[PDB]
Amino acid sequence: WNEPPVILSMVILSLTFLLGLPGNGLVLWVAGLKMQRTVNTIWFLHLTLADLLCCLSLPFSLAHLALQGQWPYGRFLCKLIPSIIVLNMFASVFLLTAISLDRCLVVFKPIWCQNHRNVGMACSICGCIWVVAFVMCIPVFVYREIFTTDNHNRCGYKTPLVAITITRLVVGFLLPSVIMIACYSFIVFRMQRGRFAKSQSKTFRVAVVVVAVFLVCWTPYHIFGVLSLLTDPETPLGKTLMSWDHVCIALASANSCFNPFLYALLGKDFRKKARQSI
Amino acid sequence: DVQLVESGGGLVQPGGSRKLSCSASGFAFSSFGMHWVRQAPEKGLEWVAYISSGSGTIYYADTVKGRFTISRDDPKNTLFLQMTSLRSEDTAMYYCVRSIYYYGSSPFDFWGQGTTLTVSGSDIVMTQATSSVPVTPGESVSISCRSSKSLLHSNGNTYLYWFLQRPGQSPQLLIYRMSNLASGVPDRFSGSGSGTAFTLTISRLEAEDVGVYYCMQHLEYPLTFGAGTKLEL
Amino acid sequence: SIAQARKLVEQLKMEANIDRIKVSKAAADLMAYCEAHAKEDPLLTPVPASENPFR
Amino acid sequence: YRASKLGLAR
Amino acid sequence: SAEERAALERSKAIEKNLKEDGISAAKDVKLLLLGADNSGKSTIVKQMKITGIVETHFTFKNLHFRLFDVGGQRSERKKWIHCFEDVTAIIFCVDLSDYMHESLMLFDSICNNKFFIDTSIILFLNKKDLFGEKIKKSPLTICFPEYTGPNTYEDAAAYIQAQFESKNRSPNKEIYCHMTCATDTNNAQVIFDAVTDIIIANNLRGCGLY
Amino acid sequence: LDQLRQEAEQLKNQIRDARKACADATLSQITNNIDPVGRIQMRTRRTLRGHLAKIYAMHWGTDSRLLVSASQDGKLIIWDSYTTNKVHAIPLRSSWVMTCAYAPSGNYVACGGLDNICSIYNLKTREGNVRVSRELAGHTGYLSCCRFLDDNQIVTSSGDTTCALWDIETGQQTTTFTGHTGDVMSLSLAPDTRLFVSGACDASAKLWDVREGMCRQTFTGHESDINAICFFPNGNAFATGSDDATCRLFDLRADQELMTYSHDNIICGITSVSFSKSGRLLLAGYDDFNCNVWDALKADRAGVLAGHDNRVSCLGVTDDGMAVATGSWDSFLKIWN
Repeated sequence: WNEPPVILSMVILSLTFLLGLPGNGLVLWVAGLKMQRTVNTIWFLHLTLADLLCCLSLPFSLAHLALQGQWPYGRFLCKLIPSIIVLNMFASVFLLTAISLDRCLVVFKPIWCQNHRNVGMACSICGCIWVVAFVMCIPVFVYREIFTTDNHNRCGYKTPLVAITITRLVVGFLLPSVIMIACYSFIVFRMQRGRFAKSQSKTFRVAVVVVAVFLVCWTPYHIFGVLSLLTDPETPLGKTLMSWDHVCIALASANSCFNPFLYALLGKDFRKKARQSI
Repeated sequence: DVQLVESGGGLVQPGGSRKLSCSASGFAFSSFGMHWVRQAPEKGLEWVAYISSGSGTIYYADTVKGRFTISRDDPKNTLFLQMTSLRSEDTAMYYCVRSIYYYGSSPFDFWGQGTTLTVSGSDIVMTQATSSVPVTPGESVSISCRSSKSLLHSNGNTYLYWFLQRPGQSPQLLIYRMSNLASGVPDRFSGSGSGTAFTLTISRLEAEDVGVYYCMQHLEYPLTFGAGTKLEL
Repeated sequence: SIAQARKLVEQLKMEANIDRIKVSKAAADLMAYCEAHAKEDPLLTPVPASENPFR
Repeated sequence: YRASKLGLAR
Repeated sequence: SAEERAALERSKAIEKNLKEDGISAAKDVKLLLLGADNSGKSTIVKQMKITGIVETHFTFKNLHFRLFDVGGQRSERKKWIHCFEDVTAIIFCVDLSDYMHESLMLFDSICNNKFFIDTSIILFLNKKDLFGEKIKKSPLTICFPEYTGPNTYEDAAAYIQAQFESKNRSPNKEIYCHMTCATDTNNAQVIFDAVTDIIIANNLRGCGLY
Repeated sequence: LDQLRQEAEQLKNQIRDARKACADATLSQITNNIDPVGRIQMRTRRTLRGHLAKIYAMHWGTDSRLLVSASQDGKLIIWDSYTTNKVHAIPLRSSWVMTCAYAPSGNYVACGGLDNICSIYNLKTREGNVRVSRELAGHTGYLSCCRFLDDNQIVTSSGDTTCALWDIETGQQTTTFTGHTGDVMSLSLAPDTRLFVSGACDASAKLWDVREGMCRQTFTGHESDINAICFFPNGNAFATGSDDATCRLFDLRADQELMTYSHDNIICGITSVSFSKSGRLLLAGYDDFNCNVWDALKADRAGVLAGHDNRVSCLGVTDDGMAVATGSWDSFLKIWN
């Protein structure tokens, strides 16, 4: 393939693989075997698991874009692989959002965290997060299927699509995004005060980078959906959007390769243990 | 004062049902496992049911299971054995016995007084040739005990237990895991043998040691008891 | 005041009067013990996994 | 009609 | 497995007891009480209500404190201070009933100890009224000859606060000075507010956001 | 008074001169021809994922299978080392435990710390549960180490500059040992239990007779707190481990150090000392999160039991010599073989 958009897309995702697989492998190693299962660590553990699943599945996206047609694997194979990808992705997203909510709760309600915020609670909420992600990606499992589309069968599928895509958009974009903005705004605000005033700079840098990377990674992926409900393919803008869709997927996955560095190794303990284990 | 008192047994009709109970005191009932040991009026012991500490694991024999159920009332320290559809074979007395398992523990170390009762195949089996033995004070005797499968397990333990049911009394544990003297047992008992053949010696016998001796495997449930040795003075 | 120094000097006296042996002999005794028991020390020399309880 | 070549992950 | 199969269940059961006990114990806000001899440690312990160590457990506004007083140890602190890591804060009595330099030495050692670089030192300047009284006849310069200022309560209390604050050579950690006349019930509320701020800070550390 | 100061100086110098005469050689010389022990690359055979807080002590039963572990969590846990099964978990009266001992019979466990009392536990009371058989109050400071001689007699070392022998049956201080000028942080009884040595933060270790009470030998090699002490398996030598980053092999009959262990890559203090059964290995523990297996004769570091994430508080070789277990502030006990 020689189309500008796809030849960019393959580079950025193969990179996403190169950064992520060692990144999520290192972080999963550290957090699941090299470090205690404490609450501050369990969020990162589940997050790197989702991120590593996304990285492991990404080579399917690389091959798929490379051929730009047909489908090597089975019908159930395509019914799963996409679903596993989106599960990993939105599980990462919701774990980012739960990390933000925990970071907010320990500042907004310190005494209540001192009492009730324990590994049992955290693991239960992680279970709920995986449950909601799994429910949000069974609507692809139920309809993602094979198609002819060439001399060789290629996997693809097409009210119903609106009902799934807008729901996914809302729950994966507005809810996590607004919750992150609110939580980090509150954490920066409470940083105005007492011993925290010196650290507004650090807190704001972290808040804005961890939210900005999320935003740039995910905003294209979400906005192209509402654009696809605004306009059709087989149009200049339409064909444009469906060609840059691969770059959109590349960015959505790139979030997954950023996440280890941006959350786990953004914390001193995970940095120390990764250095102490590599 | 370790104490363990069964109750609830009495005359009942063929095909009837009953509830037995055992009330513990003087020991941490919650941490011990509990056993019930059947004994027909003129026969040897039979293992009835086992209720683990924390009630997680519960076991039953083939002649009991499907008709019995048991439970521990942990806070009152009373174990309950529920029995239904009693046949004449259930005419037995039922002892209550505590156990606890950890490296160096002595299962079956204490027995209740026994609640009487009346009604108006691939597993390990064991035998004793010494069904009767004439003995005298100052003599020495050796009850002989065998099994169908070796009681020596790969971890190095041999799970043979020796009990003495003195006339009228309740069974007292003498030797556990085929070498170890249970607490309070005089120095003059000893366990021996390995594999499938076992023997226990009574040195310098006394009239206080008279009674019927029982040999039990603990290698795997059901814990089959031996027919016993009627050591008679 | 006095009794503490008295105890110190008494301990020093009783230690000074203690018998002693040359360092060479004691070091040789440690060597001899280690050589004699060199076989039965599963840490000084490995124990095979077929035998080891911690295998 | 609108299916197109999705890059997976959708 | 024959009957070690049951020893396994015992091991798992008491492991579960360990887990529950650890969770229960983690909630308690551990606090270490320090200060020179008779410097009012006992008095706050008493006002907050409820031999080598005397834990004073009490609960305030849903938050269970465990105020460990170690004054009975006439032994080298460095050999057992490491037991008191992860005390959510040090609560440090200063007796302004009289002079105090021993108290500065103790504070300097405590806040600069390698074990407590992350541990905030809540610092109660107690017996404020008696300090005001003695200031009226005995100047603060009897304690600090370098003290160049107007000998008055409002100035001396802030000077003492600044002295103790200045021993914090690591900017990583806070000091929470609060005056007390040893005749007030707000003291436990003060400890609560300082402890909640410290909990916020120490949670944000673990999140890596701070 | 001053006459006693002169007497003390001259008697100490007499001891020093007598040892200067006894210093005809040194172990480092005579052992030169003996072969290197090779690379002792032990492996962690089990990790006891029990305690949830700093492990401060662990001790081996004479059966060489059960190890008791004590933690700041306020728990004394009995470990089946061959399976890592927990068999007892004993909630203490005080969370601030700093020592732990297993009676040689396997009947009793001893415990203590900042509570200033030693708690004796009966593992085989007929009621089943582990009840406190006696609490040995009487130290004016934290009980730093405990060691049984048998089910009744027990020796203790405490922060208040003393070691004391008790009757665990009745609770009296049968005899008390005094002469330390600092905290007696360490304790080891001879293999025959007829006498014991204790290392004190006065930078010295002292030899005590359990029957006579006399302090007939004193050893003064270190320049720091002697965090650890351990008899050589023959009972005629013992290893002293200090915060000064040096383990030192003293000899009872030689009356001072045979050889001093050190390497300058190490700056952390020693937290434990433990010979292997042959007496050829010294598995000393360090605050650097690692234990270094010293060749006890050639004085050469011959291997490292690295793998803990925090300081190792205790190390102990099984009485049969099969394995060495080390405990650490990382809350894990590792079984090395």
